[PDB]
Order: sequence, then structure tokens, then C-alpha cells
Amino acid sequence: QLTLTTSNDVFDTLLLKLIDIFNSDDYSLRIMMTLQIKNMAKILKKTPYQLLSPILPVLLRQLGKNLVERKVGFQNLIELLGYSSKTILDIFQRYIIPYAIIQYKSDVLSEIAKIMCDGDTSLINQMKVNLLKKNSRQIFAVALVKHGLFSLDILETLFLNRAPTFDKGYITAYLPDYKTLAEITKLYKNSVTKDASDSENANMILCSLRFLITNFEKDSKYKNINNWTDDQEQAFQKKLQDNILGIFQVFSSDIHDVEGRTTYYEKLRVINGISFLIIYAPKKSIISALAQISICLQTGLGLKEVRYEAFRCWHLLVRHLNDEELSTVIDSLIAFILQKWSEFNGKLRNIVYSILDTLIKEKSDLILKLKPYTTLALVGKPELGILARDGQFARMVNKIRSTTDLIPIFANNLKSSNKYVINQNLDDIEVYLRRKQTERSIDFTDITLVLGALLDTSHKFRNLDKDLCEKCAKCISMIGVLDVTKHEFKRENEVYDLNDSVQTIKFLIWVINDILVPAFWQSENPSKQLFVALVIQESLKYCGLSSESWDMNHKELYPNEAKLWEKFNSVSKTTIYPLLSSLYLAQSWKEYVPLKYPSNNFKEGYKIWVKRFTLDLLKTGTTENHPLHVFSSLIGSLSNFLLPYISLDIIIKAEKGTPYADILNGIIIEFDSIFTCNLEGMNNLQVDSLRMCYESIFRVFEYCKKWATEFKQNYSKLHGTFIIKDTKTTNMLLRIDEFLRTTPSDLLAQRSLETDSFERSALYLEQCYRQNPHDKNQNGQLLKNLQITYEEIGDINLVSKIEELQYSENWKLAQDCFNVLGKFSDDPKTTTRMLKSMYDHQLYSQIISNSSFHSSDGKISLSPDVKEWYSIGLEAANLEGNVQTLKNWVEQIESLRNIDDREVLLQYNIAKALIAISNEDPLRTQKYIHNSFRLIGTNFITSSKETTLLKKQNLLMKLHSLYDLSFLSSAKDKFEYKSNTTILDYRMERIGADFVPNHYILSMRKSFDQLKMNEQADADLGKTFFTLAQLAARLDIASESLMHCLERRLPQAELEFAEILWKQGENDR
Amino acid sequence: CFLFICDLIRIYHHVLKVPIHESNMNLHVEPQIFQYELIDYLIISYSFDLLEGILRVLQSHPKQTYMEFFDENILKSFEFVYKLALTISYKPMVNVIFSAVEVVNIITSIILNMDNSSDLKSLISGSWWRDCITRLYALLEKEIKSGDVYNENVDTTTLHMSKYHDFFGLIRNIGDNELGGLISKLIYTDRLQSVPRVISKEDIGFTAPIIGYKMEKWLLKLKDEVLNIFENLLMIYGDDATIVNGEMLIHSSKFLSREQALMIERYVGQDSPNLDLRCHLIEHTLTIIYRLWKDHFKQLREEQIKQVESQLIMSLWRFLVCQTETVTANEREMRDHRHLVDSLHDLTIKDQASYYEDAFEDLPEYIEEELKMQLNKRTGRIMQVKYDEKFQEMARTILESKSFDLTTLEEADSLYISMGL
Repeated sequence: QLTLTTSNDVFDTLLLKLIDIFNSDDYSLRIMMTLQIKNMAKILKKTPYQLLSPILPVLLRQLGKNLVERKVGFQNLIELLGYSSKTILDIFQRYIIPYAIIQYKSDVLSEIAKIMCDGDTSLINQMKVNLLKKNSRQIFAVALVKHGLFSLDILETLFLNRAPTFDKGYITAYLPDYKTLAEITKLYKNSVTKDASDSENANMILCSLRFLITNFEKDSKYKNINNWTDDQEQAFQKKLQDNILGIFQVFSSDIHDVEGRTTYYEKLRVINGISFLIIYAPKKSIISALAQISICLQTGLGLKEVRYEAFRCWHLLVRHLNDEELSTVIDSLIAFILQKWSEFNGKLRNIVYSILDTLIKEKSDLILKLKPYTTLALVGKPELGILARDGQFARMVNKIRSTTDLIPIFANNLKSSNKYVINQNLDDIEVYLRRKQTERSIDFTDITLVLGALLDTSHKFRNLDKDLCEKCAKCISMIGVLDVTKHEFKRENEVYDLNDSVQTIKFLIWVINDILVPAFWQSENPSKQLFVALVIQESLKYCGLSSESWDMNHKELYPNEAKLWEKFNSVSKTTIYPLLSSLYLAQSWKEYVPLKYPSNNFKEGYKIWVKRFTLDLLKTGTTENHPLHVFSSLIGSLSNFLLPYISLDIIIKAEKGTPYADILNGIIIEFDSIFTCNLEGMNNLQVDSLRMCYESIFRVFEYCKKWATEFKQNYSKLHGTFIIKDTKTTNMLLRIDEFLRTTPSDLLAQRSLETDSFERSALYLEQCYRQNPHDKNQNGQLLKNLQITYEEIGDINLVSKIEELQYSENWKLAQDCFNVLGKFSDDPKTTTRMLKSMYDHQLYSQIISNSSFHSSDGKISLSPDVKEWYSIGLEAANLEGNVQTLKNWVEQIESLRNIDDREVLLQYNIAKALIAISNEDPLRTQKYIHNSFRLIGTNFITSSKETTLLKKQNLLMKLHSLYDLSFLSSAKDKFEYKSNTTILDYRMERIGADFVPNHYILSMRKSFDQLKMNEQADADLGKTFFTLAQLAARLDIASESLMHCLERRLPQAELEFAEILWKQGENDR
Repeated sequence: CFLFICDLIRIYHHVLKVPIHESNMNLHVEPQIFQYELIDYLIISYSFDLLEGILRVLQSHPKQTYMEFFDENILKSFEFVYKLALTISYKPMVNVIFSAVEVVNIITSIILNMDNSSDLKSLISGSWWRDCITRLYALLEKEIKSGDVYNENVDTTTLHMSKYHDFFGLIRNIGDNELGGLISKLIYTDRLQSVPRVISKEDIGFTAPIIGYKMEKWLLKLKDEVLNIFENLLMIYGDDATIVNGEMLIHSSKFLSREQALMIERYVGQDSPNLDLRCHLIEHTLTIIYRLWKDHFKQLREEQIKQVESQLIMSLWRFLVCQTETVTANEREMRDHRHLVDSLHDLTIKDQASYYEDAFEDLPEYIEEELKMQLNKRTGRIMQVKYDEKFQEMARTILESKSFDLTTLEEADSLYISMGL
């Protein structure tokens, strides 16, 4: 139970003490430990191997030294671990074989080989040799560490003590392997204090570091410092800075170890590794250790039981790169700590307090000048005791809030990538907007852009993380409706080409900032971070200077690369700058397996076909002449970006004289082959894979088009007297002629709208109907499709000649055309037409009037695919309705058997929230509000680049209404509530003034007191609708609501009843 | 009707198999609806109780006529429905888990109480009991988190019966049946409803954690059912097959020792209604271990007595460190213990003498002489000691059975010397 109480570090130390009372040479102690550990394990809801593989590496380190005698101890161990010898042998070879090699020369590796061959005796030698090949790195580390020598004679001797098959002197000379220096920096078994033995082992493992292949043929023993040079250090760390990238890719190998038999001992070992390297490693090594490192130890940090060690290494990184830089990766940590501080124990809490106080004592400039949302968050979650950690910094954080109109930085750190960071982002979004609402301050008389960033998070979670979707959704709800008006809902960037020096250099700044940090700062496979390294040696050679001798201003001997890296945005320069001291080149290229086969294009889609396709087109179109080329080993992450991003080389077909225009036509028709793959009557396998191929090829076309358009605009800006200018006009017109040609309009549009999209079809079809007959006679097939795609996108015979006026400023006539043609209640298409129409101008209680449920029968029971009428109606009730209305429909909408629908399920959730505060339990009404918010924020919005929010009207109106239904923070208190009548008068500020749904002067107040309706507050429900109808031609709805209120005799409400009657048109009534 | 609502439950695959935590793609954005949640769940549990009652008509039916209501169709329908309910991969609900395991229980009861037993034990497939008991060991290793039993908890390792799906059931009342009140709003009750009145998953469920306590007293009695029907399996085979292959020592003793460890580490001192029921029933699962290890000692082989030598030996050792009991051996202050934990059963002695026995008022002086020690060893069995000499020598003879070297003879002394011997 002491172990049960103890956390991470101390827990594992005590668990090792427990495995000691387990092999304590007695059956009694043995078996008492066995029971208590197994009980502990499957009442910790873990497995004994999952709790002991944390300490089992240490245990086998102590055991391998005497395995031959301790077969009984090992077998007792394995029976308790439930797993066999092997599955832990291989998953922890990294730290069992190394200690096994260097024990007495009569080693047990022959016996371990006999373990690998118990049912055979194939060759002890060959098991040994393939094993040592699999673990050829910490074995060297140990051979110069657990006995400390680097002279080649006894060095090789110990390599071949019982392992002669490591022959030919040394097999391929990777003593400075990325993996070697990883698995040795892993051995950095540090602690809090500096023991003599621990310090000397660290110093002698770094001696093993400073012995590498350079002297592995021309050799003291490297067990001290008297054998290191003060001059070879910078080139030494150059080589070790090559080393580190593969070192922590081996870190991710041990941490993101897909095996599953892995556990977190390897993760704290990686903590040790990163610690050691950044410690004895200077500035260049510790800056080239930024990119994937935060991911390696953040994977460590997410794991509960290496959080402590995770913050240990995090704090020593804090010590190891000061305030002016690394302000990139305080977001992850302030997020993790403000996000799990409701968990953090004493030791986690005071080490994070130490993080913070070191942050204050060194990098106040980092925190409060570079990432101000960090200060605002670290005082907007104050129970952490941040004042109790510094206190007098409260004046500084006050300065940070007040001095800055900090909406854009809030958006940008909100624009951050993953759940924890955006999680704190939106939490402090809540506290901020509460402060602004309560102190009438949210500038609204950007916010809009942080709004858009929030919703883009939501849509990146469109099928993901329901919970932050609901947080995100209540945050859009607490920011409000928003209809441009007071602000501007904003969203092909800068003059680019593949021709000239500086503009290609800026194209490459775009390249780095839009391949590395998005998809390579986030990549998890060591092979592809090595490819990351490759592509960015290509990058740092195209910016080939400051990679040999050029510094910041050590000499200032030339402004060229200084102005390069000073034009370069600081995120770019910091994310890729450090590698400049790496000189790596690629290999002799692989095979071809030629192109232009639509058969493999159908049965392959995008997994490998289009990628080898891009391989060939690059290797024949750029051929090292451009930083395009050696990305040749994208060995499927940044797929739909880079397939176009290397599809601009067209210009060299001015006078081709090459097969390049030949393969340009061939690649265009390969795309048309992807077209010809047209669903073939298959399932998801099509509707996903070659669908994203479809967006791939859209981006390629949009990309060539944008290249052409900028090629036009930038070149002519000076003057317009060079229109031909040496065959360039011929090339540009020839390429656009090919574009005017290639357009299988039918299949194009069909699949364009098969994907959840609108502009791909829009623009392709725009051009290919520029090539149309003057009369619209090619239109018959493709006029039935934009009227089905718009019904989602939002850019919205006798029956065909009735809707002439339908929405033309004068609804009533065509509107009751519909309510008539649907009194027949037999044609569903026109029925939805009806409801949606007499819905748009919000005749919602006639919608609930035209209800098929409070009738001879209930509504269309267990509503099958014909539930969209409910979808249209429940909101009708849900804001124009009451205990009786909402309930009689709420017990008539559930209806189905599965939960398939989304819109009427939204309106269902808030209908049942209303019946919930008919029962009047406010908190679990907030629970139904959670359900509604989750639903809309997950299943109701998509990304930007499509739809300005004018056509997300229903969605954002519903969002604003949901917050007003149930949210308790700024208006949570009762004192707050009375003065919130005055503060509800300020709901229009945040929402807007549009009669659609943004007008919320007292219209939303007519809902605050409706949600808060109890006795005296129920009498105030209709009294709060004083200036509600102030907004109200389409006032039948205002009519019903105002009747409801007149049922209270409110003179202002009676006044606005007169208002609606007059607004119809009348003067003197 | 058996097979009937079985195929109906295969009709309602959706709710019985809803993702353990609604993995990202799948969302719990349900219309907060015990409306149809009641429909499905109610049908399932009610019909599982009907399966129990059908087993009962045959269960008390003459065992000259037991070759009829057993068929492969019974078995297979129950295969599909049992597997849909005990959803090891998705988030089940505890009414259905109760009900399915109860059906398993009565099934086994009749597997014994059928006279010509070999034929129908051939009929029921060995792999089919095995697919029962994989999921039933899964159950016993699923646990009980009262503080959050009415909240979406961990991956099925936290039997919850969430308020979102919460009524009693028919031969048993485990929940609060709060949603029975919303059955008091199940239909309009003033209208010919076509679709019915909501029941709501959100509205249903600091008030009376006695709710959680009685429901847990159930889950406790559930695991009494589970242990006793594991035990009944133990009897269905004297010479056995794949269902008990030493696994009914592994998992059984794993539960036995998990409950020793939990009763000690928390539950005594946690001193709640559960204590005595749990301790009686886990000492009984000790007895199950005993008879397995004595008569069914034939099966247990080295590989599995080595997989769980641990549990076996030390659970026996824990019960063993008690017999001499130099503490009280009487009613002096082991009755203090009867007050610190058995206070619940003290309320029960009070209630049975003042409310709940026609004769246990005005005690006749030959019964309280017995009470002072009997209720005292009851609370001793609560507090890890003074288990009936029956119990204590059961536990001793499970271990000191030197006929098999479960203990190393040279260290059984170091074992026992914690007590003596």
C-alpha cells in the first residue's frame, strides 16, 4: 500500500524494493510478494508485466550478472510476470544484453542462446551474432563503460570475449551510430544529487561518447578527461549533432514503441538520454535538439508514470535553453500543467512549481514578452498558486492583459495543434469572455479571427474529441452569433515562382514552414525523420551559407546569409537553422517500376501509385536543379500537399525538346484516369481513398493555376509593353490551352460533389462552361446537382412556375403555396420545401401548428429517413414553445431506434434541456446542454476556405441560444443574476444587430428569464420580453411570442404587440 | 419466448454493443434517451429475467423430463445474446450483465440438477461453456467504483449501471429504479400516444449514496452468484474439460485474493454494508478453492500451478495467520470490532429482535449466550481473523497438503512461523 500511495519515481523505487523482498532467497517472502503484487496489479487495473516492466529492466540488470545460478529467480520472475522469457528479452534487450556482455568472460550469452534454442541446437553462435547485430550499440557503450577502455586491442578482445562472429575487426564503422550514441546517452542514469559513483559513471559514459570511430583504428582508456582536446570540440559536436537526430529518433523508437510489450521504463530512459545530451552538449547540439524532441518527451509526459521524470527533463531543458529562444515549446508545458493540475500530486506539483519559478527567475522576457497568453493563463488558473510562487509578478500579468489588445495572440496560440494546448486555450477563452461579458468589454461596438480559429479546431475534430468539441462549441456560443457587421469575418499569398533567386528562396521559406513544422515537427517514424534530415540538408544547401562559417554577427563579414535568415521568419529560422551544421548526402537512387498504368491507379489510389508517380515526375523535371528533387524519398503523411507542391515544373515546355511535356500530358491523363475510376459501384474503399486523390488533383490544378496567375500579375506590375517577351506568352497560353482542353465535365462534377466540397466543381465547371453552347442545352444532366450540393454548402411545368416569388421579398404567397401543397401531407420533397421555406423567415409556431403529431396520431412514428420535418420543426417549438409545447413534441421526437440524425438531435437536446428546466434542475440541464454542444460542435461545422458564416446562420444562432440556455460562470451567482438583467442588455453587443438572429437587446433577455422561471422569476419571464419585439413583416412568430407574454400584462410587451401589428403595415389601429 | 427475445436482442445490437468510450469517430451525442434506451434495455433485462423464470419452470420441473427445453438453439441464441451483453469490447450495462450471468447461473444449476447429465453435457459444447467463462472471468475481474458508478467510468472494468440506463429488473431490484419514476412519466397517461412519453437519460440521475450502497450490495451478491456458479461448474465436471483447466484455480483464487487484499486494505475500515456479505462469500470462494484443490486436484498441472502458485499459497497463508487468536477468544472487545465494522449487522441484530422475528423479543437466555460469541466471530470474519474452525482448517489444509509441493518443505517453517507450526 505504501507503493500504492507513492507516485511515479518513489513508487518505482519501492516496487524495486518489493521485487527485492520477492527474490529474497525464501519461499515465504517470495510468495507473499507474489500475492501482493498480483493483487496490486489487477486491482490497479493494470497487468503485472505492465507494472513491472517499469522496474524489470533494472531487475534483469541486477540479475543478468548471475543468471546461470539464478534460473530459479528468473523463472519465479517470469511466472509472476505472466509472460515468457523471450517477450521481455527482446522488448528489453536494449538493457539486458549490454549488461550481460561485460560480466565475467565465462559469459551467460551462450546460455541465453540456448534459451533461444531450447527445442533445438541450431547454432548458439548464430543466435548470439544476430542478437549482437540487433543490439550492437549499448554493447560498445558498456565495453567502454562497464569496464572502461578504448584501446582497440582489449576493446576488440572484449567484443569477441565469447562473440567471435563480430569479426572482420569491426563490422560497418558505426561506433558513432545514431543508435550507438542514443543507447549510450540513454545510460545517463542521473538522480537528484551527485553521488561519487553516479557522477563518475556519467563522466565515463561521456568518455565513451568522446571515443568514436575516429580513433577506433588508430588508438588511453577514456576513463578520465586527461585525454580530451579543447579544440576538436566544435567539429566534435558537429558530428554529434548529426548524431542527435537519429539519437532521439531511436528515442521515439523506444517510446513510440509499437510493440506493446514496451512500457515506460524505456520512456524515462529516453528522459535520461535527452538530459545527458543537452547537458554535456553545447548550444548547437541543444538547438538541433528541438524539433522532434518535444514530441518524444511529450509522449513520455502524457504517460502517467513518467510524468515526474518528464518534468525533470523538461526543467533541465528549461535550464538548457534560455529566454530569447525556445518560447515555441512553453505552450505544451503550461498547457499540460494547467490541464492536469487537478491531478498533480505533491512531487509533481513542486517540480512544476520549480519549472515556473525557474521560468520567472530567467525568462520573464520569454513568458510575458513573447507568449502573453502564458501569463494570462498562469493567472487565469490561479488555484495552482502562481501568486504563491511569485506574487509580485501579478502586477506584470496585469500589465500583460491591459497593455495588449491580445485577441490575435489568443487566436494564434489557439491555432495550436493538439488537444492539451488548445484545451487550456479554450479554458482561458472561457474566463476571458466571462470577464469581457461581465465588464462589457469584449471589443464589439481578432475576436472574429479567434472565433474562426476555434471553429477550425472544432472541424479538425469533426469526428474527433467530442469533449473539446463541446468546449469549443460553448466557446463559440459564449463569443456569440457574429454576422461580420461590427467586425469582419476573414479567411495564394506572396509573389512566387521557380525561376529567380530571392523569390525561389521565399518559396522555400514557404516550403520549410509548410512541410517541416506541420508534418515533420509532427512525424513519428524514425526512418521518416531521417528523411526529414535529408530534405533539410537540401534546404540548408539551397540556403547554403551559415552552414560552413557564417554566424550571427561574430564577424559580420558578409550580409548575404544574414539577410537571408533575417528575411526568414523566426519560427522558420529556429526550426531549421540548427541543422545547418549537418552535411549529409543521399544514395544511389532506387528502382523505377514505370508509370502511366491506370490499373494500378485504380487498385492503388494514393497509397503508393501517385507517390511513385510524383517520384518519377520530380526526378525527371528538376534533377537536383531545385530543392524539389531529393524529397524523392517521401517514404503517406504530407500527401495531398506535396503531389501538387512538386507539380509546377511545366515552364520548361516552352520549346520542350524533352519528354517533359510528354509526361505533362501523361500526368494530366493519369489524373483523368483517377477520374475514370468513378465509384465503379463500390463502397467506402472508393468513397475515401480515390476521393482524397480527387482533392489531391484539385490542389494540383489549383496550384498550376495559381502559379500562372501570379506569373502574370507580378511580371506586369512595372509596365505592360513586353507582352510576348521571348516565348513566355506561348508557354503560358499553351498550358492554359491544355487546361481548357482537359475537362471531363460530367465525371468531374459528379465526383466533385461526391466529396463534401463545392468550389472544385464550381471552378472546373466554370471554365468548361466558358466552353459551352450559348443556349443552355448541355445543362440537362448537370442542373439537378448544384440544387443538392447547395442544400449543405449553404450558398443557397406548373409547380416549376409557382416558386417564382418564393423568397423574393414577398413570402406569404409562395409560402402558403407550400403550406397548401403540403396539406396533402403526401409529397415529402415539397414537404421539406414547405417547412424550410416557412422556416427561413421564422414562422416557427405555424411550423409546430402544421404538426402531424398533436393530431389524430402522433407524428411520423419512429421517424425513418423522413425525419427532416422534425428537424425543421423542433427548433420551431424550441424557441417558440413552452412546458406543454416542448414536452408534447419532446415525447414525439425521440421516436427513432438509432441516434442517426444530427439536426433534429441537436434541437432534441435543447428541447429536452427545456423540459429539463421544466423539471427545474439547472445543473443537469447544463448536462443536456453539454450533450447539445458536443453534438453541434462535432457534427455541424466544417473548415474555412469554403463558407463565410452568413450560411452557418442556423448553426451559430443555435450556439448563441445554447449558452443562454445553460451556462454558469459569469452569471452563476445570484448577485450576478440581478445585475445580469442589466448585463443581458449587453448580449446584442457580442451577438450583433441583424434581425435574423443577431439582434439580442432584450430578445435574448426574453430567454434568460424564460430559462430562469420560478414563481417570481416565472412572472418575470414575460416581463423580460419588454423590448424583445422591438425588432419585429414576418411577425407571425413575434405575434405568438407576444401573446404568450401579454398573458402577464406587461405594458412594454403590449406596446410591442401594437408594434408588430403596425409593422405589418397599418397606421391608425 | 426464450429464443424469441434472444433474436430480439440480436435485433437491438446497437445499445448492448455501444463503444466502450465512444472512440472519437463514435460519439455519445445520443438524444439523452432512456426513452428508447428503456425500450431496448427493458426488453433485454425483462426477457433475461423471463429466461431465468423459464429455467425455473424447468428448474423445479421434474428431472425425468429434462431432455426437451435444452437444445443447441437455446445454447446458440444465448451465445449471441450473452456475447452482445457481456461486451468485452464495448460499454455494456449492468442490468443486462446481471441478467446474462444469472441466466448462466440457472443454466449451470440445471446442468447439475439434470439426472441423465452426460448426454446434455455433451450437448452443451465445452468451447461454449468456455465462451461463457472467458466473459465471466472477465466479469469477476471487472470492478466496482461506487463514487462514479453513476458516471461514464473506465473501459468496462467499472460495473456502473449508469443512471443513463437505470431501473430495477424483475426478480431483483439493483438500481434506484429512478427511471421507474420516469415510467411514471412513460406515456402521456392522458393521451393515446403513438410514440411514448420520454424517460430521459439525463433527467434520470449528496442525496442518498445508500443508492450506490444497495446496488453494490447487489454487485456483491452478483459475485456471490458468480463464485457459486463457477463452483457449480466445478461440480458439473468431476472429470472435466477446457472450462476448468486450472483456470478455475487461476481466476477463482485471483478473485479470492483480490478480495482478501481489498477487504483488508480498504473495506474493513471502509466498514460499510458490504463487509459481512463479502467476507462470508469470499471465505466461501476460499472453500471453492479448497474442494477444487482436493478433489479436482487431479487436473491442475505444473504450468498453471506455476502461473498462480503465488495467489494460491499466500491467500491460504493470509487466512492461516489467525487460529490461535490470543486477542479475545470471547466477547470483550472483539465486540468493539463488531461495532467498528459489524455495526451494520448490529443494526441487523437490533432490527431482527425489535422488528423482524416473532420470537426474538424477550430473549430466552439460551440465545444471547450464543450471540456474544457468534456475532463476534461474524465480525472477526469481517476483520480477517477468527474464521470458523471449519474455515481456518480449510485454508490450512489447502496449503499444508504436502502431497503436492505447493510449499517448499524447507520453507513451510518460515511460512507457518508467522503463526506457529
